Amino acid sequence: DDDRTHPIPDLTGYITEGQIQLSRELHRKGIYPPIDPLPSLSRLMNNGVGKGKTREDHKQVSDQLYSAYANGVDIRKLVAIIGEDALTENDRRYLQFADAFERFFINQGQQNRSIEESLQIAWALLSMLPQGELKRISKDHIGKYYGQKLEEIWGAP
Amino acid sequence: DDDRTHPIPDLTGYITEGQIQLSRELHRKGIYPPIDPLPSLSRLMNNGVGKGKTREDHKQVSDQLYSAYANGVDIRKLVAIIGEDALTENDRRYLQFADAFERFFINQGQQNRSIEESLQIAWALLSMLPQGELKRISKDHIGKYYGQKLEEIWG
Amino acid sequence: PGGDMSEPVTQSTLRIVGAFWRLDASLAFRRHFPAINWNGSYSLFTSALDPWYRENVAEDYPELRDAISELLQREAGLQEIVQLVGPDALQDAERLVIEVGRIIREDFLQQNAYHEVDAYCSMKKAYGIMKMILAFYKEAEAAIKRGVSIDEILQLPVLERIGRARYVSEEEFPAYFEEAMKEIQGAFKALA
Amino acid sequence: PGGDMSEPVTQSTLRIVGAFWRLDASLAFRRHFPAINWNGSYSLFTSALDPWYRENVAEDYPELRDAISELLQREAGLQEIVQLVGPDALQDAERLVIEVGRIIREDFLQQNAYHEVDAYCSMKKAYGIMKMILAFYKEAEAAIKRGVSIDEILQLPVLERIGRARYVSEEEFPAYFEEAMKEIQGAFKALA
Amino acid sequence: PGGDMSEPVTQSTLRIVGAFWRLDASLAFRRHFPAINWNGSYSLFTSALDPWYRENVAEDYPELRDAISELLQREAGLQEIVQLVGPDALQDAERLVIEVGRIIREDFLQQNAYHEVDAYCSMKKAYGIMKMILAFYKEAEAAIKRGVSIDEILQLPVLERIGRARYVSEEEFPAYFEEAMKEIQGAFKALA
Amino acid sequence: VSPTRMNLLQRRGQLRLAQKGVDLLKKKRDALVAEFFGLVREAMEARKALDQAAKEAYAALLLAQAFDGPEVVAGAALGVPPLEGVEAEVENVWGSKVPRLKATFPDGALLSPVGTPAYTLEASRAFRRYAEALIRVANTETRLKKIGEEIKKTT
Amino acid sequence: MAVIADPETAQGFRLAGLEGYGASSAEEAQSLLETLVERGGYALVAVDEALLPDPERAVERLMRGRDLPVLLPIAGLKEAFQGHDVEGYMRELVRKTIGFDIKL
Repeated sequence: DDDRTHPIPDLTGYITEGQIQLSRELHRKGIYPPIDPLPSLSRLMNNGVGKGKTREDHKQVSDQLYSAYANGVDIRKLVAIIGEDALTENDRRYLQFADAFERFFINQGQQNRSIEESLQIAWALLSMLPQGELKRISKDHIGKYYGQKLEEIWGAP
Repeated sequence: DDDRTHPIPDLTGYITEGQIQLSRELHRKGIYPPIDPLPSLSRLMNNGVGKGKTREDHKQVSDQLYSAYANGVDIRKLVAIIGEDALTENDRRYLQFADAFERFFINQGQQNRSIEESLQIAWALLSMLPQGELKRISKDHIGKYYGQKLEEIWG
Repeated sequence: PGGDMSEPVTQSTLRIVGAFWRLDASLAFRRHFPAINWNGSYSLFTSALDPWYRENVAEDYPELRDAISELLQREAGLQEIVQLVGPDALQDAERLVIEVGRIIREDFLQQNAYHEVDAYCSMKKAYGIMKMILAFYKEAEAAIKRGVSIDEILQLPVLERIGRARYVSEEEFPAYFEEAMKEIQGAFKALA
Repeated sequence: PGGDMSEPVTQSTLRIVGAFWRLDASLAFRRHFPAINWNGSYSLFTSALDPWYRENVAEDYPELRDAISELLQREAGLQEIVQLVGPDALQDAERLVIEVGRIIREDFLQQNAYHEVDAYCSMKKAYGIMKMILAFYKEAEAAIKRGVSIDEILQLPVLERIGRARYVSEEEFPAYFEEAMKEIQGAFKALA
Repeated sequence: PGGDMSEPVTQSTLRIVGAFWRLDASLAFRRHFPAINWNGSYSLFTSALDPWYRENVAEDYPELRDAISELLQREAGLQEIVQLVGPDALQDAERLVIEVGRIIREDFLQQNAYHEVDAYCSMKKAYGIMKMILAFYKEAEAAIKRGVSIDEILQLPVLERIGRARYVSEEEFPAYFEEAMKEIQGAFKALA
Repeated sequence: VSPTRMNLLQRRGQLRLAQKGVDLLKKKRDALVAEFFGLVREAMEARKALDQAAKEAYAALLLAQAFDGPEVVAGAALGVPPLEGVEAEVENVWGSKVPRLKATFPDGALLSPVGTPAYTLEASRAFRRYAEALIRVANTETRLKKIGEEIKKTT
Repeated sequence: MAVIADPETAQGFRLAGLEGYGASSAEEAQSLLETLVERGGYALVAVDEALLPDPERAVERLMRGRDLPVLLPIAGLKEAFQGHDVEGYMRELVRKTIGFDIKL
């Protein structure tokens, strides 16, 4: 009954190493797959990322995406009361980041994306945020990957 | 403990063809009989009413009364949060309709009303609402019965 | 028993059926029928029937259905704020969503099984009603950004034209639809 | 057990008894004894005792009792408003209703079982107390129309006369009653 | 199971244990380690341990610990100020205690277990750091009644002496402590 | 409330909604405080400009009253027509409607085309500029009051 | 608009076309102010700060449901030639509004 305290979900969390939670609201909006990044968690993630495997900027990019999406989600609810004109510039950029994130990153459809393509799209989405607000990423990676436009996936969603 | 989900009322509702449910809140206000219209139901109502049996406008008037009373009861919950002075002009009409409905239609005492007098009172209560908001009533009956003022019956 | 959906029979049936049509007592109290709970219902045959719908109804019918579902989801999202601060605290762009959701709920979803005409509805009539509702919503959304207050829009006579399209007979619907689509454009160009 | 009124012993008892005197822990905490909840209690013998009341105490006793019950109901209705909107938001009539309800609650309903005089109360003494309270309410609602501020009415010395009335002995009560019936009119006549 | 300490095991544990170190993930989100909620934690061994503390650590250790706890408590009582009014708008006497609370939270209640010398801290070192912080606080307060710009106090070089006291080695700490003891006095006498 | 599992889940959903509403109202209060702390600065600047206007207008009036004589000053006062050129148009702020004071202030409709009195005309000019600053002070202060009331209502 | 002040400088206000009045003390001030709140037409009233620091609460019994006439205090002669703490006045506004008395 969507009850996370039910015994089958309860005892599974005591033996397993995280969970991936599908969202009904994302499914009703037409987004596939409806994977909601906020309550999902992988506990062994830090052991399989970092230099020597995948790419060296994986963990910081993931943390930055999580924080920015968390900000944009509540800015989206604040807009419905106080109006869009009452926001600052940064809040509007966060709102647009959340919209573009849900439009392009989560909603991949039936595409088979490699890790490099996913990281490229992630860095393209972070480029919409201004430089210097990316607190969780060091300057070395920002000076190497920041700046690419979204046109690679924007031209064909 | 006024519980509708108790097994005895639950199975009685599953077996029988409707129910008449009394309300304690209406009893505390002094209204007799304290029949609560929203939880009440009659399954065989469609067989015994209509043209050639009681009158041609019975069912639509009943439906419109149900919808308007539900809207008034819903507005009563918004008033407890925002206060009745912050309402719009439209919602105050529904609130006053609900109050007049409870004080005049349900409350009748020991008198024996006929069906025609009950329909006359119901049409007098519907006249306080705008003519364009009677969505569930056809215009033929609206052009025939609308406009009667409640003070003509109790005055 | 008592409307408890955690019953063993209800839970066992949930795991094998393809469609689930949950009913609500609160909608039946206010005489809103068929009283299907939109939030708790689902269907798993939607994606497989699209090749039939495209050939037999219209090419853009699934897009209209998805747009209607998106509007209903957005309206369901806003209702948590309406309970918190009242309906008047919302902006006009959100009040438009609320009123369009109310129009959809009271016109498209509601159906009378004992009425002489409304008891049966073909697919093309529902498609026409959906098209009319979406055209009205698009015109109203365009009108708000131009500067018209929402209190002007929801008093137009075309609301009664939309709201009583249920009772139009099947053989008379194509003329009514073509009149209403012209009336929408005729009414929405005179605001500002 | 634990003040739960849904346990089987209470429910089996309520189906046969003709009177139900419900007690409240909230009134017992604030030392408002006898702590009878006047909203949840009921009695089914009220209508059959009226001919006895009309012969043995007064012909207008049921009307006075109904007026007091109506005042208590209005006071309970306003108590939902005052707590979260603020007592100052009420108009003069509503503040007067609140204060008269407080006077009724503290001066008439309350009774001390250990006092040498207040432990027993006759019917005519209670009848005089209701007459005093309703005469005061009528005079106050008449004087509000003259523009007098409410807090000036709460500073009237006749309030203490009503407050100390229940401590007067049974033999001395009729002399006190006439003096109150003169002072209530006199104070409000001299009051602006 | 969900952070609720109302489960049976937690009550059964709380009844018998002498200490209770409540952790919190909110301080881990800010990467403040050890992430111990100092408002919900408690210990019952403090009263019986100070005859050891004031004989083997320092005579002023207990009173210094209570002063540090009072300083921590005073910062927590100003949260309903900062969550409404902006932090920079506060008075000097309140901005000072907010800054000293931040200094406590970042330079005393924070520890690195992977560092060469910061992983283990002795009682003499901790006593020296607490004396250093209180020597800063008293002189800043006295300068506040003397009357200076608060921003100049927040810029003085003794802040580096406060922060860098963690990473000094155990055997070379006392020289650093004496140097900082003379340095804070020399710096605050140099201030106007 | 009948104790069932579905009702328990419904109550927990309501608790979640209440917590999220509390957080959202906190954010709204933050925005209102952000507006208020700048509106107060603008109002302070307007008040301290009005003070200088008062200084110079009072100096001009005091000097003109003695040198020229109160008789001719009064005669000019009856000579000057009275003005009611203020229209209370209403401004919308944060879901509420507040009045905004707009002054007509016509030129050339007044008497004394040339300064036949020596110093009365300058005093008239100074007091007219005084009124022109006073309307601004009132305009900012009423908005400050309404924003404060909204802050109190939210908290 | 209307404005009440010392009788020495009401002539300055009628010199600019305003409806200036002169008041000698607090009782004359509040009676006259009630006279300006009873009739309609004027949208703003100014009162000497040294006479009545609270021009709205002194009449608040009469406009519990309307707010068209703006009531506002202004500095008189005694403040104009030597200055007064407008910063203290605005701190007092913050006092009544927020309730915390914080500012730097």
